[PDB]
Amino acid sequence: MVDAFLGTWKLVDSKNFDDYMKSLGVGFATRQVASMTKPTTIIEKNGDILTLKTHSTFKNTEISFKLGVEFDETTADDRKVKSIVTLDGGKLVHLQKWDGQETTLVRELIDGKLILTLTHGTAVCTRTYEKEA
Ligand SMILES: CCCCCCCCCCC(=O)O
Repeated sequence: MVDAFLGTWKLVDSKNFDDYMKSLGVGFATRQVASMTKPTTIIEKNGDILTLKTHSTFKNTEISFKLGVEFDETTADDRKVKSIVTLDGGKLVHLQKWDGQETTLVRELIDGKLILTLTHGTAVCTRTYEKEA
């Protein structure tokens, strides 16, 4: 069900990421570096367990999870959140909850590109990833 998401992906477009980061309270110097960074995202499975790596010259993260099972996560901007990832309409939907706040990280495949939509508050960011061979 998740298999078309698997592989190595590189950032090739970003819209409103500064808005999203600012909404989360990320400081200006971090936003400045992140606005110029192009991460590589690696999505792998082993049975029921997905691992999602995000690599860059600035921040690195890695999470492992089972779809539909809550997990603790510490985000790239150091939020300690309760997370769940599911498939919904063919999209990989990652919901993070902390302190009564929520953010969603929604991934969908359009014409072979991975579109990541990040929503927090009113901020909506769209980042496009292309597959590496
Ligand atoms: C410290 C920089 C901001 C991190 C905000 C939360 C994670 C964003 C992930 C974006 C992406 O995977 O393209």
